Amino acid sequence: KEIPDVLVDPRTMKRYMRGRFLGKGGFAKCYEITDMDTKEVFAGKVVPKSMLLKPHQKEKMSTEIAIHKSLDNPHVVGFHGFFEDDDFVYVVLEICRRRSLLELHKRRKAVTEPEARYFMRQTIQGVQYLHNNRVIHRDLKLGNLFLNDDMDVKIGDFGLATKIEFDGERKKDLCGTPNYIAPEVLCKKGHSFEVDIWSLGCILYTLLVGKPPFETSCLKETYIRIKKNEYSVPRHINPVASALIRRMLHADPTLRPSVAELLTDEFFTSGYAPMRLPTSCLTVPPR
Ligand SMILES: Cc1cc(NC(=O)/N=c2/[nH]cc(CCNc3cc(Nc4nc[nH]n4)ncn3)s2)c(C(F)(F)F)o1
Repeated sequence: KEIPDVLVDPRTMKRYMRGRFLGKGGFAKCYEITDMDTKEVFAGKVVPKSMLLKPHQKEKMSTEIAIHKSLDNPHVVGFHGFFEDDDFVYVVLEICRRRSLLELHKRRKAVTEPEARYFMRQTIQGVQYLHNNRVIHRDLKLGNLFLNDDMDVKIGDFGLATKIEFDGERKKDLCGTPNYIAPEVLCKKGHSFEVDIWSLGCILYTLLVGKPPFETSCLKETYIRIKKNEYSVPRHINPVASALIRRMLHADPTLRPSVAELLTDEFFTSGYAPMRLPTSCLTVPPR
């Protein structure tokens, strides 16, 4: 099963040139694809049909596509259409040439406070859009906060995302394991929007501290920490930032801030918050 050099779609009839390998993940292998007619560049995911054999698996993908397709926001990875042949399912996405915030984190460790403000602010703006459109991401993590050439955060990977249709709805079934799971999801207690705030709490912690708040070698232990709400923000951290984190990681989902409330927090309003970040931030702190 060799992947074709040119990717044509039966519907829209646009010919995509497959270029440089961008990376892989699970069953999918991503490539830089160029539209041969306009020269517009996209990220094309090529997933073999032998990976989507179960109708159960094809259900998770078709739910994901529907949620992602409907999104249009400068802080969410674009979904520019999907198609297939007799071997592969092709997904055309917005290009993010600067890897994810995870790669930044592993190279940088604890980032400077102004950078956290920048990254979180853009991430929250994206999450607000999702929430306003009744979408819960459910799997927010550093590896899903993509960066483009302009160091702009783009939220992606909606494989665990769900839509709510009525007020006060509480989701119970989750098909898959998130990275920073909220306590209510572990205890099958029923969950809504506030699980995304929890994840963001972990994200901010991780950026500022340099290590995840519930990081352990053992997985079983990690879940205990989450359930018991066992974590400590080092005393070194700004009181204002540590205050925000503690609220964002409240055991009670209803005592966590809402998305709208995050932007107006003292953490974003008091200290220095840059509007742009250089690509140097991938490797070294900004001078
Ligand atoms: C198997 C699968 C996954 C999936 N979803 C999905 O890819 N979602 C995304 N959200 C954001 C993404 C950012 C892609 N953009 C990039 C990626 C990149 N490199 C890279 N990405 C993974 N590996 N290497 N380099 C540059 N830009 S991909 C679906 C669908 F759409 F069918 F439901 O199926």
